[PDB]
Amino acid sequence: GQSVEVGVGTLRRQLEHIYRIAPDATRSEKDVAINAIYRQVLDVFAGIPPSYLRLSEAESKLKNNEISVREFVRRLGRSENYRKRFFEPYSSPKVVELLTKHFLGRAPISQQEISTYVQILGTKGLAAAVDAIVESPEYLTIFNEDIVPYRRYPTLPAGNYRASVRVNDEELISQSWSSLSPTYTGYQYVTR
Amino acid sequence: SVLTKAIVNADAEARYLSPGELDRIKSFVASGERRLRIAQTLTEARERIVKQAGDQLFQIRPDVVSPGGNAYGEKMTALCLRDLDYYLRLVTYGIVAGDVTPIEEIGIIGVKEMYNSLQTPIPAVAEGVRAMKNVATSLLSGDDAAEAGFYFDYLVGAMQ
Amino acid sequence: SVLTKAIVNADAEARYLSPGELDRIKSFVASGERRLRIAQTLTEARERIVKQAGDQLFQIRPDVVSPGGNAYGEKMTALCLRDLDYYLRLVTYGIVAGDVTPIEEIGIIGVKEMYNSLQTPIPAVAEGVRAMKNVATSLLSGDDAAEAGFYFDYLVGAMQ
Amino acid sequence: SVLTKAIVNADAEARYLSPGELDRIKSFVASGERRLRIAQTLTEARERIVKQAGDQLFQIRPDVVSPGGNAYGEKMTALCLRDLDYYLRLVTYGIVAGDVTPIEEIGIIGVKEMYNSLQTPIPAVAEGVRAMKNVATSLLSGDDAAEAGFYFDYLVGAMQ
Amino acid sequence: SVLTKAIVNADAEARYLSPGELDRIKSFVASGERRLRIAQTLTEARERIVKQAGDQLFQIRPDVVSPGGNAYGEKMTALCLRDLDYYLRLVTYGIVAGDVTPIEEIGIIGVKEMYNSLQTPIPAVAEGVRAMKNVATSLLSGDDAAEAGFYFDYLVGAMQ
Amino acid sequence: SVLTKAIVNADAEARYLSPGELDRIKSFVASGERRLRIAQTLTEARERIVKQAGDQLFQIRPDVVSPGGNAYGEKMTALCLRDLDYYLRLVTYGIVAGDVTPIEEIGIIGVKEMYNSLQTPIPAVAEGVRAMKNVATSLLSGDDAAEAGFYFDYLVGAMQ
Amino acid sequence: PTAGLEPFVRMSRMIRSGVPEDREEPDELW
Amino acid sequence: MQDAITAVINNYDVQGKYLDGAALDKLKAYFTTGAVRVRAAAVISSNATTIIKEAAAKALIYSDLTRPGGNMYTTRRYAACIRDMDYFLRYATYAMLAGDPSILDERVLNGLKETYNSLGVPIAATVGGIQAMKEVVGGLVGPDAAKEASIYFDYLSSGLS
Amino acid sequence: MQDAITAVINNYDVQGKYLDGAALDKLKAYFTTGAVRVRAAAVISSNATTIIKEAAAKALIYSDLTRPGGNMYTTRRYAACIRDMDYFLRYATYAMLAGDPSILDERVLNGLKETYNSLGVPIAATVGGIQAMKEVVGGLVGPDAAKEASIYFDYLSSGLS
Amino acid sequence: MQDAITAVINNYDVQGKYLDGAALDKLKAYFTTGAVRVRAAAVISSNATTIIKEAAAKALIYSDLTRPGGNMYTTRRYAACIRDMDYFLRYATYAMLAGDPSILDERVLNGLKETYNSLGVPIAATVGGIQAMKEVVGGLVGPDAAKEASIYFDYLSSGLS
Amino acid sequence: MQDAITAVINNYDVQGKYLDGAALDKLKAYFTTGAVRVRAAAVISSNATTIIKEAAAKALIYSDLTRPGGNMYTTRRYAACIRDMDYFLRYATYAMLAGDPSILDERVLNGLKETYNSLGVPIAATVGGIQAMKEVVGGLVGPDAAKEASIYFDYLSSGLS
Ligand SMILES: CCC1=C(C)/C(=C/C2=NC(=C\c3[nH]c(/C=C4\NC(=O)[C@H](C)[C@H]4CC)c(C)c3CCC(=O)O)/C(CCC(=O)O)=C2C)NC1=O
Ligand SMILES: CCC1=C(C)/C(=C/C2=NC(=C\c3[nH]c(/C=C4\NC(=O)[C@H](C)[C@H]4CC)c(C)c3CCC(=O)O)/C(CCC(=O)O)=C2C)NC1=O
Ligand SMILES: CCC1=C(C)/C(=C/C2=NC(=C\c3[nH]c(/C=C4\NC(=O)[C@H](C)[C@H]4CC)c(C)c3CCC(=O)O)/C(CCC(=O)O)=C2C)NC1=O
Ligand SMILES: CCC1=C(C)/C(=C/C2=NC(=C\c3[nH]c(/C=C4\NC(=O)[C@H](C)[C@H]4CC)c(C)c3CCC(=O)O)/C(CCC(=O)O)=C2C)NC1=O
Ligand SMILES: CCC1=C(C)/C(=C/C2=NC(=C\c3[nH]c(/C=C4\NC(=O)[C@H](C)[C@H]4CC)c(C)c3CCC(=O)O)/C(CCC(=O)O)=C2C)NC1=O
Ligand SMILES: CCC1=C(C)/C(=C/C2=NC(=C\c3[nH]c(/C=C4\NC(=O)[C@H](C)[C@H]4CC)c(C)c3CCC(=O)O)/C(CCC(=O)O)=C2C)NC1=O
Ligand SMILES: CCC1=C(C)/C(=C/C2=NC(=C\c3[nH]c(/C=C4\NC(=O)[C@H](C)[C@H]4CC)c(C)c3CCC(=O)O)/C(CCC(=O)O)=C2C)NC1=O
Ligand SMILES: CCC1=C(C)/C(=C/C2=NC(=C\c3[nH]c(/C=C4\NC(=O)[C@H](C)[C@H]4CC)c(C)c3CCC(=O)O)/C(CCC(=O)O)=C2C)NC1=O
Repeated sequence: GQSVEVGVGTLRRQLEHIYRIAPDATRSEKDVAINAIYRQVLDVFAGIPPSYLRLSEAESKLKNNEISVREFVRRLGRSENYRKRFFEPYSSPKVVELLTKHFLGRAPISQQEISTYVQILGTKGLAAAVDAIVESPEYLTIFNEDIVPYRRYPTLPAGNYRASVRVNDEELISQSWSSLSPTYTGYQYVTR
Repeated sequence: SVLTKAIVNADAEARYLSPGELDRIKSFVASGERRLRIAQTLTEARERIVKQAGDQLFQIRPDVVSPGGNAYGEKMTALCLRDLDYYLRLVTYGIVAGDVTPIEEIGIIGVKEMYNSLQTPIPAVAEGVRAMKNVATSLLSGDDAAEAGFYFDYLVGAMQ
Repeated sequence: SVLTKAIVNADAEARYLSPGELDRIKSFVASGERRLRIAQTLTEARERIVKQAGDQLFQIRPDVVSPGGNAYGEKMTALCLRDLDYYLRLVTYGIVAGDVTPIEEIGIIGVKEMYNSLQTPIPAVAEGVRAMKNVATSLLSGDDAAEAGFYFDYLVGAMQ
Repeated sequence: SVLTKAIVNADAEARYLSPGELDRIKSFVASGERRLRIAQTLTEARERIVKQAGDQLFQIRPDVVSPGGNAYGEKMTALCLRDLDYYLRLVTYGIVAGDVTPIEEIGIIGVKEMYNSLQTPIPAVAEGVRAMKNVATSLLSGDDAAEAGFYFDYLVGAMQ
Repeated sequence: SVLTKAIVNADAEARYLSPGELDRIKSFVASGERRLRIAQTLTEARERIVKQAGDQLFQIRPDVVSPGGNAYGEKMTALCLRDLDYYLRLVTYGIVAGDVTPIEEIGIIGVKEMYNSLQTPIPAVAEGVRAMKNVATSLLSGDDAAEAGFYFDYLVGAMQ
Repeated sequence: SVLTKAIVNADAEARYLSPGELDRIKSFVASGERRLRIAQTLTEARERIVKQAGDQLFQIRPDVVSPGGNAYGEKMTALCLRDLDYYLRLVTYGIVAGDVTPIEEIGIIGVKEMYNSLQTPIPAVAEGVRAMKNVATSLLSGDDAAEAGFYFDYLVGAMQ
Repeated sequence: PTAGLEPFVRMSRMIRSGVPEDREEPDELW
Repeated sequence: MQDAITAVINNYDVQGKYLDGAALDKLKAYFTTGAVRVRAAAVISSNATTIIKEAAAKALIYSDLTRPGGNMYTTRRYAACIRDMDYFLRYATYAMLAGDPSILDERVLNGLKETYNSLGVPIAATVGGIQAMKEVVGGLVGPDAAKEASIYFDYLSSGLS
Repeated sequence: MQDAITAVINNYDVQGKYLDGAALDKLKAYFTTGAVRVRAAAVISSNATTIIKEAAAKALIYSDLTRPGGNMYTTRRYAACIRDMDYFLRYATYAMLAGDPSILDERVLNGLKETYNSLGVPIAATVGGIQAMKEVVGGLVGPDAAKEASIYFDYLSSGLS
Repeated sequence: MQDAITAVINNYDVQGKYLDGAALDKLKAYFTTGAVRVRAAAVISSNATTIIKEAAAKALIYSDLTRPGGNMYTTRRYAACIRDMDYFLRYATYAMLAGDPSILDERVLNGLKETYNSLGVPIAATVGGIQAMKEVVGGLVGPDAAKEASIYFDYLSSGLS
Repeated sequence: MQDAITAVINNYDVQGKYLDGAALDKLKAYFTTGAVRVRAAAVISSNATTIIKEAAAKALIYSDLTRPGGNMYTTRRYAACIRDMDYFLRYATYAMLAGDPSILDERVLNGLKETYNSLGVPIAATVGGIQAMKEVVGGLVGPDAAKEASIYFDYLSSGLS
């Protein structure tokens, strides 16, 4: 007999949290929530950047409630720190599905969409593509003005559950973003 | 368990367990031999708490074992007493785990949709679940009866 | 506290506190009387703990009290022990609550940036805290000394 | 390079290069032979430069080369000059590229984390680089010495 | 300008200007007097330039100035040269700024929508601009004529 | 092919072919259109399959591209991928015919003796073929990927 | 001939099969 | 991506070598052709639209491709095709400025062969569209730049076939 | 993921069994070691950085790995490597608290072998980095916890090889 | 998606043909069955829940499938399964109204076989759930519509196997 | 948010004071009520729906509020209103456990008065819905806990008026 673990897990609903923020509500709570934005959006699997890219003035804008979580996420999407590390090295087709996931938690839906975003990256560039998503109906209903985005595994579109399982939490990020000094590969071993 | 719940928070914030989290694992595990012992009383009387629950349930709401009732008949009742046996089992699991993770995945998440489909009357079911508390609790010492009672009241809480 | 931490996680799944995230609170309440007592004991000997911590520190790291050292001089040393007095205070707070919570907001988040500006060697502040553990721990029963020790090792951990 | 930087901005906005971007490529390439001469001179005196930097460093910070110093000893000093040789090399790369892309990926992004692990005092590495500026700059004409100096001050800047 | 562009990129990445960014400000400002001379010459001959562009245009496209043409008639032609005067002005602005920021906000972003409404044939406006390049360029030294020419070809590019 | 194999067995017995053998031929004819299509698909991506096979190979067995390795160097590696290109070609032949036949005569009978002479490690050639299976198989539908996979595993088998 | 296979000296975004020829080794000197 | 200059820097960085005579000679060979690359880019950019129109006219339209059943039938697909053409032209102009084809691999060729197989986009017909734009480009840019522009169009087209 | 308390429940749930004597004995065997797991985690967490530093010093740096041509050459890659090290240490601490290796499979090992093959990351060298951190950990945590911490480092390292 | 009518229009559009006699005959063959399709959809829609209930009762529950170890064990998975059932019923009703199966491919079958393999969802058992709903549907809709509804349930089920 | 205990810690932290004797009296009280607050919290939770089905009955429905023109007319708005009621009950239970009303300000009252003015939601009617739930709660929880639960319902209701 199959256990509770056998179908669609049980370890993934536990692992998905919804963080909101509560304007008048503690630094620590703010921090963890803020840290999760970084983890979902720029991959950061260890969940925090060695005081990197980050958000000087970005953090004060999000807290203060000057900016709302949706907005902060949109700023984060169009930035140098992001362009380099996810669009610096990829033809026009896998960068689109990667921009999709981080911000919609998935892969491209159908062949008709490999068109809407490829033409927006075609002509208006990366910044416009980021905005196209943060403002779509799908983004809005699911995480609206203030839910930090999370991984999804959604059931519905057909084929999308298995694609989603594969794009996120099954196949990680390869390829070093920078092109500066290739890794040589003839030396697996550390004998001494 | 407490662990499954006490680690998930750790991993989600990308960190080792807190002094607090470590302390509760400590206190929890110290209450092991005893928690095991409260869950053994309840397996002893597994079919007798259930039978007794069945009766109380039908006095407080009989209509379910009547012409137009979801549990009308001998095998529509066998199924009902069987669902009460299921939930008592899950309650013993919860008590030995020290939280609901197992109880939840097995028998509350999806339970509204299941019972709505069957048009079993769910809210009658909460009362039925409540009756088991009354019987089980009369076979346990004051201290152990309370510890058990939290898990019964959880199911009653979810269920509805 | 343990309360704050439990609750904050609760409101997060739109849920009620479950039978686990109640047991920890109960443990904490019993623990709190003992926890309150340990903090009071630590508070009584504060001047001795700080001073003896300060001697233990400057033997182990004489470079901080030397020409090019952050704590070189009588009033650069006075402020250094005052900072050691600050952290002992926060450690009593952490113990009593049962959760570290407030200490983090008061004295670790931002501490790298503060001390980097002042050019204070962080890892020798971590040593000053180990030194306080050693003194404080010698004024407490084995069981209470361990319970206190977790909070000292946390601060040592956070300055890292 | 100047090329890489211009292009990446072009492609990211889905467009051909600007008059400005084209102009800087033109001014840059006109300085090619000069930039190559600046790198040659410095490559030709590399062994002299690191050492004079190394003497200037140990006078200013005799402690780094002292009991509790990161560079204390003959082979802890040998590795230290080797790191100074590394950075001079990267500075020659930067000068011929006309920007820092290469310098950055090879030796500043991650440098805080690397040296913090090794417990190397970062600001005294910045001093070693100033020391190299002083030596290298004394082997170059006024105009070429300034052009070189920008790249030295960048590295000094990034270790900060 | 070159300044605005450099700074905006600096501020957006939360940082001081790069050696590269500093270099281009320096090369740019050195060309200040020259760029100002290029704008002066063209400002000084504006009425002649617009006209010779206008002759070159109506030979190449006598239709625009024909029954079903957007510029057909004396006052539909008067407005057409006025638009050519507008763009020459913006070209002088661009040359003294060293980039297109000003040229762009004033006269290309929205230009498709404006002219589509008026039903003006965009590509023949691009021709009017080439015609102005030809005239303006014949009043400038080889080196200054090229520097000017980049800004003419930009406008020609943006109407596309 | 399937034809050659069936016939050769027929003629050896000196009797016309009989119903079964015939059934296999009929299956092969229907299969052949699909088989021809798979070979064409494999042929289209040959350069990508070989190159990515070659990377997958040298990670898994870096020793062949090392001082005492058969494929050590740029042109000892060039010939190695050329051999991988040879075997992919033979795999397309095998698929199309429906029987392995010609591939055996072309590239396995005698292969031990050839490679032993050249001192090529045979089992790492078998690995290069597995690597090609992995790449080729990711460019084919499930059903076609299996049909192709049998021929890859044959070559892997014959080098044994 | 092996000309098609030859431009495979570019490897990947950054994948070179092992050891980058002569490599300076300055540790003795330092 | 990498250009001529960073190609050399990264090749030496992995060996930890300061730039030597051979390196310095390569970089000179780039710098010495640099002004010509810039002029060529300004011609291509400013004639972009005309190059596509003349390349389509010689190699794509007036054909079964633009008729019902053809892949560039429908205004939708005709638009997608000349959109693609603009990508090729624009990126080849980047490659030629950089003096390195690496950008054509990273941002254009990677996965494109299979993308076209999956949509049904005719590969051979697309190559002719590339080699027609090259033909036009080589006329417009002149003796100075013809060979240098040409190679990155040829890089593109053997990347698909 | 699952932990010892949770695994006992799901292992029985699939059989639809009440927890029985054998189950209850297993759970006791976990609870009875619980306080020791907590103390060990507090030592590891608070010495995290020193463990990585001492593990790298014994098993990674002062070597060809950190020299030009080596995979942990460049500040970028050195940073990525000790970043990884922190993951391993941190997750092993989770596995040891949970008393179950399932999290090491779900969130660390799955696909990692091939990820390292694809980037060129030396596997054998990474295992030594794991087994050096174990060595340090086993000293710091003491008799009580040494064997229990150790196994999840050994789980990690036979997961790569 | 496409229906009967747009199937014909697009088949002629690619040839650039005005609709001819053969086309017009096909469209008539659709229009002439149209009123019956509508009535059938109103029966299915308004009996939706009962069809699922009777189909599950004949082909899924009272079995190992609903017992521990079974894929429709847990209220979670039981809910997911009858949720799926509702999709099938609802889309088959769309296909039958449209008189074209193309929507069943575009929005239901594409990737579903492998999705079920990846989760462990039993394919053969799901087909029986489809062919049981067909059985119920064919009774409820009557002689007029029985054959026409039935085919799109059969389309669904040979799409999985 | 803050509770009894962190209210005291933060009040002393801003003065940089170690906890002194009177402060410690205050912590002793909270641990004395910790048993009853927990038992009481449980009771409310499982009887929640019953409880809520008595406060509406005595303070909201059978009225103009539920009739056309009323703010809890339509199943949509009736659902929104008893949804709100559940928030109040649930948060008041948090406040009472914490022994501090600060959470009722941070996560419930802030902006709510104007939100209700903007939608037209009747404030006075909502207060009666709060004070009816208090009435029910005070019966169910008993002498031990009645006064302590009650105050956070009263905090909520003077927060709106
Ligand atoms: C709109 C078109 C569409 C369809 C059809 C669809 C199916 C679909 N079924 C799923 C899971 C599932 N499907 C079933 C189905 C069954 N279990 C059984 O034992 C029976 C044989 C069968 C019912 C007759 C179950 C039990 C799961 C849950 C697997 C898990 O636990 O992860 C999932 C994974 C995401 C989720 O759990 O919701 C999808 C996407 N998704 C779509 O977007
Ligand atoms: C990019 C332009 C920009 C500026 C300048 C900026 C300022 C700024 N200062 C803030 C807080 C603050 N600012 C200070 C500043 C000071 N404390 C003192 O006692 C001194 C008098 C003074 C330093 C000299 C402090 C202490 C806070 C924290 C207040 C709190 O605890 O909430 C906040 C609230 C969000 C946050 O905490 O980060 C902002 C937005 N934000 C911006 O986006
Ligand atoms: C930035 C680099 C980059 C490139 C090059 C690129 C190509 C590309 N071409 C596409 C489609 C296409 N490409 C063409 C191209 C042609 N049709 C023909 O018949 C000719 C042979 C050829 C033009 C010469 C057509 C017709 C489609 C549409 C296919 C469809 O209808 O789905 C698509 C699918 C998404 C979309 O429709 O926009 C991509 C991504 N995408 C990129 O990101
Ligand atoms: C562990 C999680 C879990 C539960 C709870 C579960 C319940 C469940 N209850 C069922 C039937 C049933 N359940 C009942 C129960 C009742 N009748 C009443 O009126 C009362 C309200 C109630 C008894 C208290 C009845 C009468 C049936 C038979 C209904 C039928 O056959 O149509 C069935 C279908 C029969 C079968 O194949 O087993 C399942 C799967 N399945 C699960 O996987
Ligand atoms: C069914 C969807 C569809 C349409 C409409 C379509 C139009 C279309 N019109 C074309 C040319 C043309 N179309 C026109 C049309 C006109 N000239 C004018 O001034 C008038 C405004 C207008 C007539 C009313 C002309 C003059 C050309 C030749 C342009 C050239 O060769 O440069 C061409 C290129 C020639 C070819 O290869 O066929 C196409 C593809 N293609 C399609 O797939
Ligand atoms: C090209 C980019 C790059 C750099 C810069 C780099 C530096 C680097 N410096 C190291 C050690 C070191 N570096 C120093 C340097 C210093 N000591 C001081 O006090 C001074 C502040 C400073 C000299 C100016 C010392 C003393 C060590 C030995 C530390 C140890 O062994 O613990 C090591 C470890 C030893 C090894 O395996 O090589 C590396 C990798 N690695 C790189 O890939
Ligand atoms: C949360 C679980 C998790 C793990 C463990 C993880 C590992 C991981 N290591 C990576 C790269 C890497 N990993 C290393 C590791 C090493 N280099 C060496 O020489 C040593 C043998 C070793 C350290 C002991 C290096 C150098 C790279 C960079 C490769 C590159 O330049 O692209 C990458 C590629 C993306 C990136 O560069 O960050 C991943 C995803 N990712 C994860 O999400
Ligand atoms: C237009 C949208 C809309 C609807 C439908 C609506 C229904 C509605 N039904 C109510 C009561 C009720 N509704 C019923 C209905 C039934 N009893 C049964 O057993 C049957 C299943 C069912 C009759 C078919 C009963 C018995 C009550 C009284 C319940 C009570 O007072 O506790 C009430 C509370 C009394 C009131 O204040 O009016 C409302 C608001 N309100 C709305 O705004």
